Amino acid sequence: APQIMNVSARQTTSLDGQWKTIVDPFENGRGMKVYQDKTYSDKTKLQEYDFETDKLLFVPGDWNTQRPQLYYYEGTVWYRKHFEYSLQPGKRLFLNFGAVNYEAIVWLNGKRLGRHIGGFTPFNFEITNLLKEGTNSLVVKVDNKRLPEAVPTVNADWWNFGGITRPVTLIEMPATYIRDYYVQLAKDDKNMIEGWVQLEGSDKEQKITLDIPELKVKKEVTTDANGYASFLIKSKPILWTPENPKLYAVNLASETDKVSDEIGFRTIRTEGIKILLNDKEIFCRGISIHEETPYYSGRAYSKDHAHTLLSWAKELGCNFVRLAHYPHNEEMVREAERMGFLVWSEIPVYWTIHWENKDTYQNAEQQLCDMIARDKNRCNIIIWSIANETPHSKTRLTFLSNLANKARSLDSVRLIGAAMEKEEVQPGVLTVNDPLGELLDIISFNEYVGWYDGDSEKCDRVNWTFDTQKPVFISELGGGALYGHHGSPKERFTEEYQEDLYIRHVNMLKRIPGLAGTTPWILKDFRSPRRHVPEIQDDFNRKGLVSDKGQKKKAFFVLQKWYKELTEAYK
Amino acid sequence: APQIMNVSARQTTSLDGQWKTIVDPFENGRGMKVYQDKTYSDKTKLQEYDFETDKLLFVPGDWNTQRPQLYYYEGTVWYRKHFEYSLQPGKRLFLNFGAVNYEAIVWLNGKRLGRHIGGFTPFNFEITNLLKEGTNSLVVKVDNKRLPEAVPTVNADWWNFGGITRPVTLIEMPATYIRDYYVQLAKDDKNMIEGWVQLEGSDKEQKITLDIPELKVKKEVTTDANGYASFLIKSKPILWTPENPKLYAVNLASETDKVSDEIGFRTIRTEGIKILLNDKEIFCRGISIHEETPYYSGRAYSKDHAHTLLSWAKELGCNFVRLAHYPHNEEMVREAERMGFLVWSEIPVYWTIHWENKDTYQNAEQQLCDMIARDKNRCNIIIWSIANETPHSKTRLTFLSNLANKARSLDSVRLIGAAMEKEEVQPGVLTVNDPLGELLDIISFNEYVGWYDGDSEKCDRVNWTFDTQKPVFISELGGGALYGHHGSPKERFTEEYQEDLYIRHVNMLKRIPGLAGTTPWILKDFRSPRRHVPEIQDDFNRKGLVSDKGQKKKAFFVLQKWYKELTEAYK
Amino acid sequence: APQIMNVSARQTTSLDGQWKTIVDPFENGRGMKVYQDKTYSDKTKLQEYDFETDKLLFVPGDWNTQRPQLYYYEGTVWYRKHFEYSLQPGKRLFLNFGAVNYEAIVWLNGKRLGRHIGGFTPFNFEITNLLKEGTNSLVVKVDNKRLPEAVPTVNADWWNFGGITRPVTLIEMPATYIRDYYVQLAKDDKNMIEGWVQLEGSDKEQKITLDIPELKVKKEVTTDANGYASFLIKSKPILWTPENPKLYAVNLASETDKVSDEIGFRTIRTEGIKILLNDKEIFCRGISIHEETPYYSGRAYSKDHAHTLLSWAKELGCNFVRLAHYPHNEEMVREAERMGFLVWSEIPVYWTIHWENKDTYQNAEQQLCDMIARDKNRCNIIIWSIANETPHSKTRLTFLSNLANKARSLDSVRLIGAAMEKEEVQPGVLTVNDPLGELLDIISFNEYVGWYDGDSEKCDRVNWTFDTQKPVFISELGGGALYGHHGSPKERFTEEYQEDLYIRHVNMLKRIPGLAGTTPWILKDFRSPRRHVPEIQDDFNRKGLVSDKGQKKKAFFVLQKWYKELTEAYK
Ligand SMILES: [Cl-]
Ligand SMILES: [Cl-]
Ligand SMILES: [Cl-]
Repeated sequence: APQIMNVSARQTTSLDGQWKTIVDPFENGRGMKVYQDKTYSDKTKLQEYDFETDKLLFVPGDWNTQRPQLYYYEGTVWYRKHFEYSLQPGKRLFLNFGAVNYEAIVWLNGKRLGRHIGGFTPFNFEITNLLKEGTNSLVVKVDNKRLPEAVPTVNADWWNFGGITRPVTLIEMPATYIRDYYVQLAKDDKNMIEGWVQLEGSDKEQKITLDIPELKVKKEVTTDANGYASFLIKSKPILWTPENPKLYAVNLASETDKVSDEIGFRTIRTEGIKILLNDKEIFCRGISIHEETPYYSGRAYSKDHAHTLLSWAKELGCNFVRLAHYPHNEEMVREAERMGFLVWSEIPVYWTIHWENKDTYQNAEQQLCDMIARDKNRCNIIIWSIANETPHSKTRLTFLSNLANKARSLDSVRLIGAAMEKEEVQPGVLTVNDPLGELLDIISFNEYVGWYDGDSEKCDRVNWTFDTQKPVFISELGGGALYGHHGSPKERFTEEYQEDLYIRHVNMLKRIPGLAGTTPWILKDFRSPRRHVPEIQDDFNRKGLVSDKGQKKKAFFVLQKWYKELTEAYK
Repeated sequence: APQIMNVSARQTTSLDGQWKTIVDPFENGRGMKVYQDKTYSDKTKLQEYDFETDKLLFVPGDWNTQRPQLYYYEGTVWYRKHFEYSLQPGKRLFLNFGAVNYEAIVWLNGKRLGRHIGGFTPFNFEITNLLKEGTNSLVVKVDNKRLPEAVPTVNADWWNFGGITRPVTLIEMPATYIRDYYVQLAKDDKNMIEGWVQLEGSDKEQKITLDIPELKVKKEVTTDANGYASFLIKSKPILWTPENPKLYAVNLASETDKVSDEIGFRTIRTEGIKILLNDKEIFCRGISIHEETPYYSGRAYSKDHAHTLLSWAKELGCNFVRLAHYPHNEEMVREAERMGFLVWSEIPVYWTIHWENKDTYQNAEQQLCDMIARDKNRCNIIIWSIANETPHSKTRLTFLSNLANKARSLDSVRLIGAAMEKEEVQPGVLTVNDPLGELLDIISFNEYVGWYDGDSEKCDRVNWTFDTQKPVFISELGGGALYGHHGSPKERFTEEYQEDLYIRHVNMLKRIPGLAGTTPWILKDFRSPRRHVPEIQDDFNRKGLVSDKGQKKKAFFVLQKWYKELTEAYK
Repeated sequence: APQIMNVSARQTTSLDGQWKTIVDPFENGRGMKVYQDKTYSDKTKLQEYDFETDKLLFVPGDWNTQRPQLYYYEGTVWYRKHFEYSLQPGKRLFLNFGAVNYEAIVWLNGKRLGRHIGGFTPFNFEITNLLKEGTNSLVVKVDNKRLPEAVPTVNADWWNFGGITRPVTLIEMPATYIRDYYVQLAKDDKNMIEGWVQLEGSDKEQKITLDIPELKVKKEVTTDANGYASFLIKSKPILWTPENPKLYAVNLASETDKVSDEIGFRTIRTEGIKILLNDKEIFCRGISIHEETPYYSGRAYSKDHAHTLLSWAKELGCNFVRLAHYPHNEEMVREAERMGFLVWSEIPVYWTIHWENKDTYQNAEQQLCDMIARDKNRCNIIIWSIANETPHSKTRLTFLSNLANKARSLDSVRLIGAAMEKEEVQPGVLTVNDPLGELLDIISFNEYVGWYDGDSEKCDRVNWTFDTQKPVFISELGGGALYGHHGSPKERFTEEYQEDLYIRHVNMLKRIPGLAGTTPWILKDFRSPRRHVPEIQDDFNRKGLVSDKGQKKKAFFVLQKWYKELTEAYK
């Protein structure tokens, strides 16, 4: 039931494929005990369901793009899977869900394992003692009803993709296993590897060896009664960069378990309005990215999906991606780490969260913890964001301030951010005035001058100034356009309007003092039921620089041109 | 109207996006002259269509996966596109269709440009003198009715994907332009580049400059009165291989036109049962691949699509891909060329082709000519296949003989293949007995021992022998399975059966004298209305080693293992 | 295989409900022997279909309105039904199809029963000796591909509704049964009932009694060695009329069988330009009706369907319906008989019929024979029509003259009609000029003045003369409109235009010398793939006076008003 670090490198067996399903909008399945998964063999008795003859859905996947009737579906779908597994005595078996949106209730062989809320973070159950011989029955009640107190809350600008959205994996473990570990450079120490290891089980006091063969590193330690051990190691690794995304093969071995990983090393810090990566000043040439596939625009989960998306970001000129608006699948983070993209990773705290609801806060904090705990060894991540645009208020400040201090205590290294409230200093001069800023390492905010705030011309008469000398990071900007839709640059939603907007907006950004990063909104058109223009939007946010079919809009080459200049300037 | 070489390198403007469409099963559109594209604004007259207010389809793409109503649709859809273009006087403008299945009839501003048959080859129309100031109207009537005399014919094991399936591109040329050019190693000569160039237009007698700057080549030639010029260039390029897919930047310039290309150089030849790449004996560790996308299983067209599929082929351990069953989009061939995959490229000729029909022959020969003309500079292509499985009749031999002679006349370097007829030499011993073999450079054939011919263990009881010392290429083998469906290795359509099949089949392949290549069927499950098993096939051929959802079945790793052995053996 | 008379009055058992299906667009089911209906239980064998786990369709019903994917589907669907039946020895069992469009091939328990062409006439197979104990398997291959030589041919102005479109029925008969019978008035004789009865089986020589209690009739005859007997009977029944639709209960009983029927009696003839029902001059206040259902616009088949449509025609003031464009289901003719509607019944012989194809003729003639044989006892039918609008050629006239003489040779009583070619006498004066008229009892034709031929105004300046003194019947007229679409009376497709057209058109009809009937086109909007105006037609012919959703358009009341006047005028 605790998180398991580096699931992919464990003894895994997939449960993915096609599973039997029941759509249950009035939610009578639980009263019916469908989790019992009784095949309706004996028709002399009355039963009013049968997985065995019902329809299939692909797992993993959102359900919305799989059937027209599920396009808008908000409610419960029951999923059922049969599997066999042979577990030698002593060994332990865990069931790992990469993600289920929004609520998951899980049974095995008729017995309730538990419940999970939060649609973008993984969770585990131990089924060691519940596994049986022959056919085991897994039933997952999935629900994506939008709730005011949930995180995200009811309204938000992206499709409500329900389903088992990331792979489902069985993980076999020794009776005492390496559950969690940390291996990174010490804060601001290009010469010191710091880390810890955490065992889980009964034999909690074992010798541990960390092997980094390429660095010729081989340190043995011994865990305490709590199963824990820490270490400092002197060493001078080749430091990871976007241009050379060096990763090291890292091997852990206890007396009962072993696991391999691929980990990179870098320092990251601010220095005035400078972001310094391995002591070198960098610009974050970024683009924002929803977790949505090219071409068919369902929920992304695979390395193929990540590579297509990031290959567009590479052509665009980015060294950086903002993964909005929630923790993405781990394949996305890993692929960016390998290809050489810095990452901004964030939770879906977004607008009118219920700031005074203690359950809401513990949900948000749990997502923050799970996100950081899964990816704390991914050196390409340099910013955690705890919130997008939020309304100013005392209870909002308290909520977000608790999240920020929590993040920094889980990870003393990476920068902490959050969309700050904008203010007008004087006609045509904007700034940022947020008391939360003291707990953040950067000044970051969204702005849509030229799209929501005036026409494209207004970019030419807006300037920015700041009362604190922290690096300025604009995390959203831009405007919409339909690929292949052409007209005057004065006509909204044409490629030509978007192009003119980006030409003027780039000039505005060039005047901003302290600017250290931009992640325009957005890489690729994505589904949103808030966008109603027929034939232009058709329930897509059209602010992509690339169409949902992967076609580069005119504005794409404006930003690419600027990123080339920034690449040369920061070389 | 003639083919244009290297379209992507020209001064191009995309016409892709979403187009207005009219579905017209009874084909009355031509009678009401919908090609006139009259917006129905004056409602005091009777008109019975209106593009302006009708529905959209994405271009490019099959229509089948775009709307449930078009999933099975066979018949006519009308597509309409408005565009503006400012053509400097004297310049010329061409309209390029990457592919349209099956018949395209095209109008511009109400005037018929022409007609094209064949669903997988590009075609052009000059529109220089039909272009208007202001809005231009392009109307395409696309029909995918299956015709007995067509190539392919009514029966085929893949989906009848209709529509404008590859990009639509406007191409601007100077009044006299470089239309076609050939640049490759002379046959079996690592030290001689040979080729030719063909200009189109009035100023046809011109001096041309071919630069390969990295090679320090700068050849100058003058075209004759027909605009043609050939040349021989002494040079020793680094030779393209799957391991080192070296390409050279090649710049052609006329007095008025210029075009750049990326071309590689290699020699390919047979020597007994050996295939020699740059004089080194190689094994073609291949896989077959349909032109169908991952995940949503529409018609593939993009570099994205190609990269995803080829990356699976890379992980499988292949140095070789067979692109079935027709010429694929150009992005697939270019990406295999850049990534290092040898290519087998073929035309949709198979069993029930109308061998006696001269129009069918001319169709098939025209598709062959266009295939070679488009890709003659792609050094990764080493085999042209003119036919899959075909009946053994005098008319078929005559038909395929003429195609084989035609291919060799067009391309003296690459190898020519065609699926040959098998027969039994004695119980448990197979060979091929095909009179066409004299005109082919390899002995190739399909065989499904263990799936169609017996159960998996029949592989253990079958051996092969050949009366001719030519390299043996098995261009299809395998069996079906549904990812996530498990059971006894004796149960068909389980991953276990397919894994057991590949184990024993690999062992059979290891006993075949003269085996030099294999392209199992197939990389990814693909659509086929002949595959009716519910919940297992659901109108997909299931012989992929990868599911249509990117998931590697157990058998994928059996073949991977063997390919890894073959890599080391031939290194 | 012979037709059976009055099927619903027999010992019937329904096979309707939901049947397993396989959509088979490439037609490999036959080669796969899908007609063997082998459940795919033993997965150690390779099979590529499974009825038992496939999807369902409703029978009876077109498939097109049942699934989005089948809306446009033209091709083969396999239907399977399981059933049990205990046939006591000596008794006989027939399988009856009300209609299947277009071609049906039928198997029982793996054995081919036969094949049927023509989508609108019933057909039978005797299954007495092929029935087995336990489960019986009925497999039906249904195909609606449009064929150039078919009847109807490739394009017609109504939807290509495929499937088992009318009920399927098992019929148990005695060893010798009453197969067919005729009971009507002799030609032009209110005082003589003529008839015959036809037995089937070995015991052909039998005594038979024709009981008509309400007439105190009780005639006994004895059949010859061929099972036939004719008879004449003096009687003075009450004569059926639209106003008093009097039907008599009729009972036939043989030594071993008996059947009951409901039959009316009437005389029909022409006298100059007059149509005389029961020697009384009448006007046919008609409306044309396609066999398509209210609200969901599927293929109609039930008494419910017929009653709804006929109730609309009742409200319109009609005493007469044209059932287009083919023989309708039997419920529709019987419900028209009971409610008091004269009927025009026709076969789908239209413009582009292959006049020179002997198979085409045989097909049309079988459909005509089957039409008349089924309904020869329905006294409300007064007109058989052998063609709609057909081109004037010598082969067309030979074709239709044979049908007309075949029709008259089968029915000495009812009138024969056909759409005759119009002609312009002078500017503003039309007539009919057709050599076929010499063989028709009426001058019938279609005319669309004010819709296809001019604006509504043109009706005010068009007049009609006729070279022969036969009753003039306008079998189509009208124009389109969308219910709830309003505008100027000059704007096409508004209710107002259609209202103004009917006002002026009716005033034209009032000027026509010899006019004796009108069946405007049409009662209810109906599906047609020829009708492309978005948001107005959306693949519906909009010429209905009632929307497809049962809503009465303004023009409905214009025609109702005229029909009121005609009702009073013909008292
Ligand atoms: Cl937008
Ligand atoms: Cl298969
Ligand atoms: Cl209409």
